[PDB]
Amino acid sequence: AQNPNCNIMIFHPTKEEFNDFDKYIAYMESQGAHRAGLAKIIPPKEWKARETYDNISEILIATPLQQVASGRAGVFTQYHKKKKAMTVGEYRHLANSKKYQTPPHQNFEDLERKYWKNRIYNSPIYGADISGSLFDENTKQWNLGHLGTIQDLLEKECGVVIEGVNTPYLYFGMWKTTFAWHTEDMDLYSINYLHLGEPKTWYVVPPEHGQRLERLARELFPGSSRGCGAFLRHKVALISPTVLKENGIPFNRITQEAGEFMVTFPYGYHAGFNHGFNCAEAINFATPRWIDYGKMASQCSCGEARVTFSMDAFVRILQPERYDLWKRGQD
Ligand SMILES: O=C(O)CNC(=O)C(=O)O
Ligand SMILES: [Mg+2]
Ligand code: NI
Ligand SMILES: [Zn+2]
Repeated sequence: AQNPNCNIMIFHPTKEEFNDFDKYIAYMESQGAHRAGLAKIIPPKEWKARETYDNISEILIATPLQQVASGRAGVFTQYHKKKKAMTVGEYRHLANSKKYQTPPHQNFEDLERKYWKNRIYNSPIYGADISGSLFDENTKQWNLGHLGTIQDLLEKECGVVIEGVNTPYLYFGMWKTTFAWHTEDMDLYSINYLHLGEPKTWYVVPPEHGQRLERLARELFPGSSRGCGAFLRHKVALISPTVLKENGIPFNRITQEAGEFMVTFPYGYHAGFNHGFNCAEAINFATPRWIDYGKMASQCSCGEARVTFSMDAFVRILQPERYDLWKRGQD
């Protein structure tokens, strides 16, 4: 079995190997990359996403989200308070202000220590979940707006044509902005490109051990767990590396820098934080190997998770027994 310890693998494809996206994902899996739940891909030196980032300041962040924490430093939830619209130039100035800017630090490990010590005492503002793309239309390799769609993959594997679309999303971050522990909708893959700015630190649980994280989460968030049998779908719970280690939960960590891709694999729980002002692009995708994960994915039906239009067909076709309950939670 390749990668039996489930380490995060880093890949350096050549420009030739960068042509065929599906083929390279399959290659990484042949080497055991998916066992970690997360892989890093460093593009060949010849590649670029676009020419420059000098002209992005007029993008609008219609609903910036202030991420307010509750709990203790290593075990907390966050809620999202909606703020007034602002441009990317305005948001960048805010991120760099004395109130929000990254503190002085020695290295990534020192900043990680500071994050986990102090995160709860601040409420950073995240420009998350903005439909759009920063890839140039002329970029032919690993362009996240030109990937094969998940509806086409389902149709190719299973023969059923379905409605829905699959487009990317932009994320503008600042120091301490946080993504809570989650797997993707329908336990899909994700791919995330860090276009510019400061790093993003990731934590990940191997897919074969995801249920260990779920059991800990039920213990640590006992009210939330009574409320919903899949409350990590709400995407609000944080647990620190120290608490994971105290409870024997297998996990790994890595820091993504500008110009690098990360891939999350089906049922790979992940969480993390941004180091300072940055911009990432991400999208979900599928492969043949996903279909069995999609069929078995948990679902939230309590009302909280509320998701896109395109998840309806995935539940309907892959999980017909669960469909009526899930759709009620949508309504
Ligand atoms: O960057 C973020 O805030 C969150 N991203 C992801 O969870 C992802 O790419 O799968
Ligand atoms: Mg602009
Ligand atoms: Ni994700
Ligand atoms: Zn729920």
